[PDB]
Amino acid sequence: GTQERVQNSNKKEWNGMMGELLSGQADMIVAPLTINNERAQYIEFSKPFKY
Amino acid sequence: KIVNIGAVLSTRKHEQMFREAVNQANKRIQLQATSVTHKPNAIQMALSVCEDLISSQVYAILVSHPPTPNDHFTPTPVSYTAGFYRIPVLGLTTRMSIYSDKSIHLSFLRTVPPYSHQSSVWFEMMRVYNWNHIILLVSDDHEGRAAQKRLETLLEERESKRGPKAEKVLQFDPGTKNVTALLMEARELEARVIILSASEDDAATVYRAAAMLDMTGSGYVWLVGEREISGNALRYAPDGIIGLQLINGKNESAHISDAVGVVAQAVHELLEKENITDPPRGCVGNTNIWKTGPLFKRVLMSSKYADGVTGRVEFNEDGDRKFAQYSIMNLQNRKLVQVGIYNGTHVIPNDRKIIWPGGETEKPRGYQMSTRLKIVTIHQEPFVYVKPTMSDGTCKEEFTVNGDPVKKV
Amino acid sequence: SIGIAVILVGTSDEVAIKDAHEKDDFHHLSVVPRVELVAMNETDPKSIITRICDLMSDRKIQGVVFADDTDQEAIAQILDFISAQTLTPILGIHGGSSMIMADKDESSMFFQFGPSIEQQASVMLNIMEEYDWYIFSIVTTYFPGYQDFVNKIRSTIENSFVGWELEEVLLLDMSLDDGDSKIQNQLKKLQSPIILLYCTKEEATYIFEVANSVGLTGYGYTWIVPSLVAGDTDTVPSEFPTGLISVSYDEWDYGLPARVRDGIAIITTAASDMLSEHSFIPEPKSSCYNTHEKRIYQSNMLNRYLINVTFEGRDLSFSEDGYQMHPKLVIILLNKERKWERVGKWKDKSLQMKYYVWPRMDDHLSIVTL
Ligand SMILES: *[C@@H]1O[C@H](CO)[C@@H](O)[C@H](O)[C@H]1NC(C)=O
Ligand SMILES: *[C@@H]1O[C@H](CO)[C@@H](O)[C@H](O)[C@H]1NC(C)=O
Ligand SMILES: *[C@@H]1O[C@H](CO)[C@@H](O)[C@H](O)[C@H]1NC(C)=O
Repeated sequence: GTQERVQNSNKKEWNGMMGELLSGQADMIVAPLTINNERAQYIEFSKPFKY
Repeated sequence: KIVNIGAVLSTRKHEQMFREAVNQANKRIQLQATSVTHKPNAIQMALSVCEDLISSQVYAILVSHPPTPNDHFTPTPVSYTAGFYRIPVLGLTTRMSIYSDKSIHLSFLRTVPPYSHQSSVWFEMMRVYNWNHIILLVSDDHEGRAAQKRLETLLEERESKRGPKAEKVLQFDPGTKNVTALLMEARELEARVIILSASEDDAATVYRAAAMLDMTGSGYVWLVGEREISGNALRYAPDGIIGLQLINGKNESAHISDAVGVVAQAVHELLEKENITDPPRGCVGNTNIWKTGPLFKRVLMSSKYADGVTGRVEFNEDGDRKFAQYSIMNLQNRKLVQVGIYNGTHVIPNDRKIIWPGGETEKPRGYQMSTRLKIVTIHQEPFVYVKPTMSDGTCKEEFTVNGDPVKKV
Repeated sequence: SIGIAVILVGTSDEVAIKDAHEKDDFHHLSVVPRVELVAMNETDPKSIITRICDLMSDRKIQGVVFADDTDQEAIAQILDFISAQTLTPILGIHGGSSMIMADKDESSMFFQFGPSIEQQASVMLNIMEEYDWYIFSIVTTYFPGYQDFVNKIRSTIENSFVGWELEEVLLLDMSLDDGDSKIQNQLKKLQSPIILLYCTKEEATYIFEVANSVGLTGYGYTWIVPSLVAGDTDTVPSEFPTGLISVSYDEWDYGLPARVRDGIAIITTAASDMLSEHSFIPEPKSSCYNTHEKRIYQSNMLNRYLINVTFEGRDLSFSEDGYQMHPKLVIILLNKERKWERVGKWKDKSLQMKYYVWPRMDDHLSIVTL
């Protein structure tokens, strides 16, 4: 999951499983998820569990 | 000199009332009264606008609601028509927020506030009862869109318990019949305080399906604007619903008088200014703008009427009412009541006691944490093995080198 | 046997138009459309309404075009409401009509030949292309449509590959008088060699006065604006720095009866595709007074076909806004004299100039390599 513009409008939404979390399909992402600025904008990350 | 003003109304009584009002304000630069009825077609009225303006060389025209309930267009033509010459127009009962715009209606200032701000007030009822979580339920339309814009700006105005933080907005579709789908997503969520703002006709469907949806019992809390209570909506509203009213609901003469007073207070400051060029009544002949158009509007934007029959009348940064008063009304056993009164930041409760749906007499927490959440997970090799089930439905249990059972959710 | 009204205001070769009315071949579809011209002066809206009422009531009108010659958009808006309270399509084919309103009714059926706002942003980026001005900065006039402009711009910049390096979008309006000082300050931070402007034919004069009052002159700059601050045959004060560039469409060689033929053809082919297959045809006994009771035949289908039409190879597919798919456009330039030389043609996402380099008004050197 990343971020991107859609429908040739000013809508920038989130494809992928991260986007799923954003919309209310589940409330925890337990999987090999990474960490970076964009994602850390609006999602809370646990302390890192594997380096 | 002598300046002329006009208005369009639907009662000869208020016509004579406006005539008396200008006769009285004459004590405060002579003013000439002109008035016209309305018609059951925008055609004749769109004719009447110049048919009377050219006759009068008006300097401002007053307008209110006709007997039409919706009347989404009855303040349309008369507005931009005068806009053709930058003729500042004043309205009374124009709530439908289209006219809120500056562009399409550069020639419009209203008396009451439009539904936007009566949504905006809910911030304080949230602040008092320490509520935090809200489901926003609006219809898909320009009106609802404006409601969203206003409320989102309001909540965002928190740059500093986090207070409130909205967690869903449902693009309810206008005019529909089947609803329950959205209501399902509503039920599954973790909150109870819902805020519904929609047509005065479809809240009936909403209440019907919701009572059928059983999401209207205890623990639930509602709020609405104005149109959601009256009409046949009242005939389907569950108890405990909280509603909001304006302090000057339908009182023509009141606003008429306040208006002629404030426009006198304006013209007295007008006529003592330089370069005052009369807007010509030659809409047929002339085709340009009396600079005393936007000039008139720029000068209007500074007045502060002392006190009217509706108290202090002040205008916002966009040309609409500022600081009105509201009655925090309620529904109690199919008997509407009053409970509180809002003005400014003052939110005064009163004698009678509030009730909440289901008969509870507490201020419920608005939300209880769930305990059955969902989980997402990708298919990645050493972290998440994916394997088909056994024929029995489960999958076969194995052992590691240590021989232990391997968990296989 | 449909009726089609064609009105004019101002001076025009009326006889040539009435002649070019019979320019095409309408042989293979039963329409037999009637025509009726009318001239008039520029008196008032009431004249307009009275006239359109008389026409629609008289000749069983089922579609109207309109042209003019001034710089007034309010009239356009008026016609919009007309198409609102009147279920017939209207085509603002030329003149001050074709100026673009902010929006339309969800029910009105009015259209106008001209570029969108997005079309203009797109083509001016395509012109930022050929000549490699890769850095710019933009400024606006607080006409409310500007938000769409800047947003479309940015959301076309962020994606692509080429090195778009924009800088410091600025927003100014001294609508409150005597804020001009603020203007003269806020414009001092425009370091880019290319500036972009969305303004009004009125303000731009003063704006350029203040611009030269800061130093932005034809020595090392170049400006771009959309048609909405220009008039081809029209003239402009001297405050416009020479060499200004902008964009319009092919008025200079299309603003003529052929547009009228285009409109008649499009209404005809719509009437043929939609009403024949559906075998019905909405033909109101067209009142103008007492029309609130006439909406019994909701249009609801002319739109459902008024957008997918063609003729003479030229595609006229219409987008929901009120613009077309793609009209032929032109790019023009301020010359030494106050004249707009036709510089570049444009069509079908393709740009075509008449140069390989920008004539300029010394530290600018050729350089060879291998
Ligand atoms: C709405 O649709 C659902 C199925 O989607 C159906 O079970 C229900 O009876 C319908 N109710 C109404 C009021 O349309
Ligand atoms: C309107 O309000 C005034 C005072 O605010 C009062 O005298 C008058 O009776 C009211 N009329 C109606 C119809 O509410
Ligand atoms: C337009 O019409 C043509 C021919 O009638 C048809 O092939 C095409 O699919 C239509 N397109 C739309 C979008 O209606």
